[PDB]
Amino acid sequence: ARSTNTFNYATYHTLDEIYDFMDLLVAQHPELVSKLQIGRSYEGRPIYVLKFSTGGSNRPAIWIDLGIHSREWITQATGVWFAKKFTENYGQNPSFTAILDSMDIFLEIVTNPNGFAFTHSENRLWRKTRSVTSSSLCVGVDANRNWDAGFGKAGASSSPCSETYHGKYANSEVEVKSIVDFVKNHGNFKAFLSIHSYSQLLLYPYGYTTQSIPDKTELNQVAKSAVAALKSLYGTSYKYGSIITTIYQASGGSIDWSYNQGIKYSFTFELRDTGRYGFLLPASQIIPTAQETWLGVLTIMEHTVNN
Ligand SMILES: NS(=O)(=O)N[C@@H](Cc1ccccc1)C(=O)O
Ligand SMILES: [Zn+2]
Repeated sequence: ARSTNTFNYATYHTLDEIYDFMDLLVAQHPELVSKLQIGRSYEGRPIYVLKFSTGGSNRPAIWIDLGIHSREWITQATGVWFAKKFTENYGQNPSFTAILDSMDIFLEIVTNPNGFAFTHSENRLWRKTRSVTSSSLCVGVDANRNWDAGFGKAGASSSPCSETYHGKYANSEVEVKSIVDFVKNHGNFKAFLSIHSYSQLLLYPYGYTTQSIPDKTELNQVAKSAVAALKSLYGTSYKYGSIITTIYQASGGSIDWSYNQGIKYSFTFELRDTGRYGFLLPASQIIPTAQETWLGVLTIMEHTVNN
């Protein structure tokens, strides 16, 4: 509570505790991390992004977002751990140090604030945002079906009450448009990673079309390598491939959008587990999950800095 060194990484936290955590981290490592507000959620909560940088002018960057689907608590928890990990490994780990000396990292721990708060107060399994639709009593949009990539096509629902409702139009959700604007304004992102749970998968584009991306071979080899590194810690087995061939057809997904923007290294991680606990993964698995997931993300970052 007092410093990031006394913060309990082995338990799930509320929105306010995570937000306070951000201010403690920035105050402890002002020369490495800064807090940016890229917008406000539907219910007015600020949307924060942590920027890790050793300097430079608009250096190529890595984007990482967690919790777009609020009920996937393991993601926001892994995000908090990542933030701390960055500050601890810079100057200690040769590989990660090399990356931060040439690239910036943007981390969005709570991509869907309103949904997260709701999972703490009313429905632990809430998935969508909390926006209100005109002609319906149902609330929320699936933020991972709201991006401008095959928007409205098969793999999403036009029903406001559906768990996979895509919304009135692409980027209708302020939580999504805030990211879209920031990334387009930045113009120099080289990697885009969106974290989810569960089922243990590493996926690349596309989800809305059966068409194969032109960088299929390279991304597949990168995924294979990332999966091998992640498995080395506790033996956690991951499967990998394109969204549509590995899990199911899904339209309006974020990495399909990022890839079509020219960001070649676009991947989505579906963390632990495989169904035993699902979204209600025990707090005792937070650290081990984050630790192994780190090796997988580091692997992708390494390939990016050199390519
Ligand atoms: N967390 S999940 O169980 O919702 N699965 C994800 C899979 C997914 C990930 C990235 C783009 C399209 C689809 C989903 O948004 O449906
Ligand atoms: Zn999800």
